[PDB]
Amino acid sequence: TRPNHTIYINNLNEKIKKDELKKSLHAIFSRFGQILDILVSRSLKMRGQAFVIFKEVSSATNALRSMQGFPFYDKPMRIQYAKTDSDIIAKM
RNA sequence: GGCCACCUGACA
RNA sequence: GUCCUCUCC
RNA sequence: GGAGAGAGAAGUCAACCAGAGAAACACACCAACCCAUUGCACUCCGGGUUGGUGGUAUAUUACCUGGUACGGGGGAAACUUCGUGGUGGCCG
Ligand SMILES: [Ca+2]
Ligand SMILES: [Ca+2]
Ligand SMILES: [Ca+2]
Ligand SMILES: [Ca+2]
Ligand SMILES: [Ca+2]
Ligand SMILES: [Ca+2]
Ligand SMILES: [Ca+2]
Ligand SMILES: [Ca+2]
Ligand SMILES: [Ca+2]
Ligand SMILES: [Ca+2]
Ligand SMILES: [Ca+2]
Ligand SMILES: [Ca+2]
Ligand SMILES: [Ca+2]
Repeated sequence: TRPNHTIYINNLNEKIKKDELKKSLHAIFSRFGQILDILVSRSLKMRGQAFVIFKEVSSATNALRSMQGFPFYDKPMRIQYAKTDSDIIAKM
């Protein structure tokens, strides 16, 4: 897929509560660059997933390459660039 | 007088 | 206290 | 969204009005398990089981206290006590 500011992440342990997953995710990714926001929803269609929006595309790349299959809550993280831009980035 | 169904009516 | 419709704001 | 109206589900109730007045059911939210989901979103939001919490339900049907229209006693009388849906069927 085409590199993007946001990285789509799935195959995350579904049992983890929303705020906690969101905090861990931030910690693990901060090192790659500033993070404008992190979307996480536990709804039927969105659970097990999360988009992490980076201020700089380059950051999304390193993070993607660096954390592919990383052990997170006992499940290897699957990461890809987001198909389209997230509002925040588009409306900018 | 109970008990089940239904009927009508009250409540909503 | 749900749900449907109608009117009005 | 909010304010009325109508009809109405579930559920409680039974002449009737008034005062007190729960429960039941419906709906909402929370938690814990279980089932399902590998899902690319940016308007929240899958199902199920237990338990819990909530509402101008601050409601009203039981119950209670007053009387009311009929019926039962007693009393000359004043009055004082008792009983109050329709149909079929089943349990003495
Ligand atoms: Ca920060
Ligand atoms: Ca309304
Ligand atoms: Ca009914
Ligand atoms: Ca019933
Ligand atoms: Ca009252
Ligand atoms: Ca009450
Ligand atoms: Ca499974
Ligand atoms: Ca599939
Ligand atoms: Ca959109
Ligand atoms: Ca949603
Ligand atoms: Ca939520
Ligand atoms: Ca319940
Ligand atoms: Ca209740």
